[PDB]
Amino acid sequence: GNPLVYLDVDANGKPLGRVVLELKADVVPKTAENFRALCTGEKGFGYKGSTFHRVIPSFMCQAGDFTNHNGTGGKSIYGSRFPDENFTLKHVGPGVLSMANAGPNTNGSQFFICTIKTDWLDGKHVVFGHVIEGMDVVKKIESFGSKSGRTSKKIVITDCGQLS
Ligand SMILES: Nc1cccc2cccnc12
Ligand SMILES: Nc1cccc2cccnc12
Repeated sequence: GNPLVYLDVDANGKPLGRVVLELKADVVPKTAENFRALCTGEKGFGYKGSTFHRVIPSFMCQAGDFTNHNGTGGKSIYGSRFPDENFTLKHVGPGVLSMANAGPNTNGSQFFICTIKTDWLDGKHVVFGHVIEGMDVVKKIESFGSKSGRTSKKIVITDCGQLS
């Protein structure tokens, strides 16, 4: 079936717990595969040791810039960027996993987990999964955000990988 992957997250050197994500490879196989391999680190790079750099309460938690660590960077397993696979999955509510981008067809490695229904991103951001377990951790991360997106704690993906 669809891969299950995990992110173990620290805030200020203290463990918050684990976020488990289902990657909808059945709908967006290319997008799912990229995120899966970046969790395992099997291509020589990935999410391990990178941060949630932009968090906005009542909106979303963003991460995945493992090259520049500031929201300008990241890269995919295919190359620096890859196309929007489709917009079939919708931003239906809290727990939705979606690709951050800098406009059409600029997917790399940055992603976000929604804390509300972000329906206005439908057709603009590629949704590729959702939170199976660990919304409690996501709400903690959300609480360390701000209006500007600047985080009030240093939030780090200490470990990540594939469960199935
Ligand atoms: N099937 C699901 C279970 C729990 C949360 C979800 C969030 C978005 C899409 N699907 C979801
Ligand atoms: N892939 C990306 C996602 C979100 C923001 C970005 C900003 C600059 C370059 N790439 C970006």
